[PDB]
Amino acid sequence: NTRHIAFSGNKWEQKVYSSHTGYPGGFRQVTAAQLHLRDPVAIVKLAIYGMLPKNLHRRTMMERLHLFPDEYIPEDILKNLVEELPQPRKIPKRLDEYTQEEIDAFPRLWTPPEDYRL
Amino acid sequence: VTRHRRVMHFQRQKLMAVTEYIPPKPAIHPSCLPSPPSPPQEEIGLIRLLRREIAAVFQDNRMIAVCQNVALSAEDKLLMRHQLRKHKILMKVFPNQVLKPFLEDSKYQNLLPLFVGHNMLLVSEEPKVKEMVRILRTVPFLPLLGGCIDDTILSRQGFINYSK
Amino acid sequence: SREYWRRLRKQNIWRHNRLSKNK
Amino acid sequence: FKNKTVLKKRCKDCYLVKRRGRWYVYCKTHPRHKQRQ
Amino acid sequence: KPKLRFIERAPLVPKVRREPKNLSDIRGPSTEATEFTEGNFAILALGGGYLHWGHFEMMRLTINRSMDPKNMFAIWRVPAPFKPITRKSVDHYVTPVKAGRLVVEMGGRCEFEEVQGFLDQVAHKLPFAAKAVSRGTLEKMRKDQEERERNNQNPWTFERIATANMLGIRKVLSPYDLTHKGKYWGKFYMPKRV
Amino acid sequence: VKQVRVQFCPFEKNVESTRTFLQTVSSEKVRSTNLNCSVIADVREPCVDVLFGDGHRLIMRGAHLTALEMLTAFASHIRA
Amino acid sequence: GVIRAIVRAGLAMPGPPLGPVLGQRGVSINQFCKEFNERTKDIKEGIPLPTKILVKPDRTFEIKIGQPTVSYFLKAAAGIEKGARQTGKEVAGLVTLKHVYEIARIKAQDELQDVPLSSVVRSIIGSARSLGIRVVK
Amino acid sequence: SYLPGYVP
Amino acid sequence: FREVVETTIIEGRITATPKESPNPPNPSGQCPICRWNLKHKYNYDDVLLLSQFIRPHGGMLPRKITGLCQEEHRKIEECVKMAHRAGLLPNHRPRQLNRYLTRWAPGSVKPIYKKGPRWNRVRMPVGSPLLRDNVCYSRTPWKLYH
Amino acid sequence: KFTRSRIPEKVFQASPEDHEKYGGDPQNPHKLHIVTRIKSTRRRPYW
Amino acid sequence: RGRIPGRQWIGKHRRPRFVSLRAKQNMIRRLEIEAENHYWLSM
RNA sequence: CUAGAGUCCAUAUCAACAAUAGGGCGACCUCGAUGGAUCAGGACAUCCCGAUGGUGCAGCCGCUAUUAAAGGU
RNA sequence: AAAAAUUUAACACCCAUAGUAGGCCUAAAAGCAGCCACCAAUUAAGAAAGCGUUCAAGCUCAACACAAAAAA
Ligand code: FES
Ligand SMILES: [Mg+2]
Ligand SMILES: [Mg+2]
Ligand SMILES: [Zn+2]
Repeated sequence: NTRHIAFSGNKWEQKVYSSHTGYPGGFRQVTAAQLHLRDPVAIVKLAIYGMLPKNLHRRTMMERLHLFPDEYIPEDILKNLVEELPQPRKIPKRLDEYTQEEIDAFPRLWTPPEDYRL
Repeated sequence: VTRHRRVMHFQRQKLMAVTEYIPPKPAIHPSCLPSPPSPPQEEIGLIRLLRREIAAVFQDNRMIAVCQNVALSAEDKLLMRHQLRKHKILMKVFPNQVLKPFLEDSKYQNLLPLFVGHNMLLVSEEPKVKEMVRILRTVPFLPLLGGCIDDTILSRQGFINYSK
Repeated sequence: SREYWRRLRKQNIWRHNRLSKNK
Repeated sequence: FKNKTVLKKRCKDCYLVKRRGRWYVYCKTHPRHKQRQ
Repeated sequence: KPKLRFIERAPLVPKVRREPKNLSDIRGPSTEATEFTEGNFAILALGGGYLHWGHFEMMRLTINRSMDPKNMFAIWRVPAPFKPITRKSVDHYVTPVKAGRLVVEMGGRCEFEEVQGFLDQVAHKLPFAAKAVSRGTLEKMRKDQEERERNNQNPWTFERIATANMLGIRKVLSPYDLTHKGKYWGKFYMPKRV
Repeated sequence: VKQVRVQFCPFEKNVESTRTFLQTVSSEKVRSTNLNCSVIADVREPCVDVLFGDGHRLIMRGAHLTALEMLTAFASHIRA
Repeated sequence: GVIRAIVRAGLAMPGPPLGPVLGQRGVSINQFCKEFNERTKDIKEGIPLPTKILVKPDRTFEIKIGQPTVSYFLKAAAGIEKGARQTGKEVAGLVTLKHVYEIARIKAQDELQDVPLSSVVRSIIGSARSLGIRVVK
Repeated sequence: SYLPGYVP
Repeated sequence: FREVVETTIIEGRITATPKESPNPPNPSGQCPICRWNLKHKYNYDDVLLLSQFIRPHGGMLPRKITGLCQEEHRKIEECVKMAHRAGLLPNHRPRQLNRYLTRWAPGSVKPIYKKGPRWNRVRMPVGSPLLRDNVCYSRTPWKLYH
Repeated sequence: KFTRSRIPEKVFQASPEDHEKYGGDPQNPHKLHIVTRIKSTRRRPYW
Repeated sequence: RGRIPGRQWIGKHRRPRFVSLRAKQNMIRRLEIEAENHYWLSM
């Protein structure tokens, strides 16, 4: 589910990823939204690369990293899994997902006027 | 003494940062504390002056009528006063915000619902309803709200029933 | 009295008139 | 439009709004009053 | 005479006699012309600087045009340009100004707001920081600043350290800071600092 | 717009929404546009009636209402 | 419309002061110089008069007239032909209270629909204060 | 039903 | 509340206004939220608190009607628009990247192309500066600029 | 110019607030001192 | 990009420097130590 | 900043006295070997081409502003 | 000893008659070309604070009511 990652704040349209092909006039800068649309797994791949140690081992370490945009995982890869790590950020609950038990548990805070159109 | 802000030494910079002012912080933001009771305001000269002439108008003259001074040009208002002046009718208007207390504590509290927005008070002696309903017959957009015929509260049809 | 406050109101507009000189 | 770091309303009909992360002065009676910071 | 007197460019008779040394006329608080004399509204110098003749003639063309002799008057508080400036090949006189100096004084049968309207416009065009000030705003500003030292919750202040040589910090502090109290730095001055 | 009529008894409550309505529509500032228009006020249940020359009818009972929406609803039907 | 101004009784067709001025208003130039002359001689002529002509689209003239202005009609009673210059210390006219007692009764007809008599005398004396006259007794 | 220090 | 109905006949009816809870823990307060000891104990995640001050279509109630703290009404305004564009209020719609803690509108921010040096580097803000006073259970203060 | 420092005599007055804060008795001053250098002598004046 | 004219730590246009949280924490704890020293030297 | 030009009119355009920002004399390295041709890389503070506001923009021409360096000069 | 902070502009609603173009100077300049005085009708209105007219006309206000950035 690397396609469904979330950025805090406006990092989708503020953060950019600049690369150079080496030819004259070859400087290219694209934003996170453009990169994610073009490549759903590029964001996670680049984030890990910058945090890995900057030595010859980094290339070998990335060979043990596997990314998949959607819930589909290959059968061979899924067959050798051992442990599912917990998600770091707790997913906020939408307003509709709250059940009736907790909605009425939360008390009201104000008295609405009777004759207000709303 | 320079013109380029005279970049500061690191040791001096730390000294200024440590010795920065710290305002005192209350335990409870005063704004969310049961506010102190509001101080009553002194009554101005106008309020006492209007009340005594409001009382004098209310007692000296028999006819007190309720109307609304709808949006009208000054010339039309002036002639409306003139057409009332031909039959010894005098026109007086008072601020409504101050009429509310003067009416509720007296016997005439039944006229509170009439006085909400713009109001016109028609005051005359020896009332004769036939003449000024004719003057309001030629003007379709000026309605008679009500009034009292010698402390007898009546609606518009009550004024009309007295006319004939 | 009534004439005292009418003069007082005349002073207030006089004050506002001066305050709008540099407006 | 004209670039002005400080926006001033040159008539009573100039309405000031924030559009595209930028304060704008818009006018209809006098289109020359339009401003942009 | 409710108008600004003509100010000459260069002293008619050069009187270059200097009372002390140089470069010390911009740093430190002003010692003269600090209170209000025969006036109610003035402009306060929130920092040191030099006043060139163009600034003086600037005072003329922005104050007198927005002036009425009938109900308003103004006069000079800073002296005429007497300190010259040497100019080597790749001249003119200026008035030294310290922080807290009063540049011009105004008054009459008028309120602060009307005088504020044009005074602030002039205030923003001096080389140093300045702002319009009245006989009430100045004392209010001074009392507000004085209140700061009493409600301050910081146990450590500039005077408690510089005078006592707390951290051996007088090595990096000038001897002039025993009186500047850390609120003054070069030609600048920060009222916001305690 | 041909004829507008207002009917209200000021002696009860909830008549203030339509009482202030008169001070806006029954003004020469807006009546000058249609000099031949008709404005009549009779006093008896607050309610106003609006008649159009095309044949459209309008009934606006401002008991549980306010003047601001009454003014806006009047403007919407001007297009018709 | 309303074009309220002052009309000189002696002059009927001033020309440039009145011809081109109301030319854009769309009024009959010759209408003024015929009927106004009859209204000129009903009372003492040679005094300025107000105007009450209302301009209608159908090109009609209805001019009302009451009492003359307050400049000449007051200054003539004090025997002064030119108004004061300083108007604060310079003064050459004197009028008594009895003099005003007949100067305000006629004026209180340009409905000036005020009922009380004090409302008329107070207005002119305030106007008289601006002019260079003295109020005697 | 709620103590003075209650917090929803 | 009162609703208008059009069929020309129009009408207004009153239907089942909600009621305030009868026992506020901290009385003597002129404030809806600053009466339940909730001054610095809510965030953009709390939809239940935020949903009580919004129009059905996603707007905000005026201050004079709710009587909130002047500075807190700003916080409620800022928090609600954060939740609306975070997908937390899907039923209050007007008339695809998932985000959270978004201070500004997504379609009104210019991407940074030449970030500054190590001493003058432009920062991409997260959260809101109005929530500084919110309580923190970690001694590291909120990082409002990433 | 950087010279020696003349510490004001007002600094060394033990107010009653400091007495119970540090636990010292003005009536019975301590007999001896314990001194421990906790800063480098380098980057400091020769005196 | 990001050149500093002259040298980094000396010159008219130096590299700007700011204090940190622990930089303050170290200064106060040193100030408190002398406050103990100031009191014990007064008897 | 709004004195002053622009018939009127600060702000279509121009602009005084001033103020605030940004751009690239010293002897620190080297005393033991400028023009044109050709090829051009880059910035935009845009000469031309493009999109869009204002105008003392009727239309053609113009003036001023915003954005745009893919291409040409 | 030793880790930088910081994100900035909505806003009144309604209303207006009148001694009169207040006098002087001005071709005429009226609340607003300039000057001298600045009262006063009316519930409530400056002998006028701004635009506007050759000058008038026309409008609002006052009054009653309700804090920037750009180079290879
Ligand atoms: S009193 Fe606390 S929210 Fe207003
Ligand atoms: Mg270098
Ligand atoms: Mg460009
Ligand atoms: Zn405009």
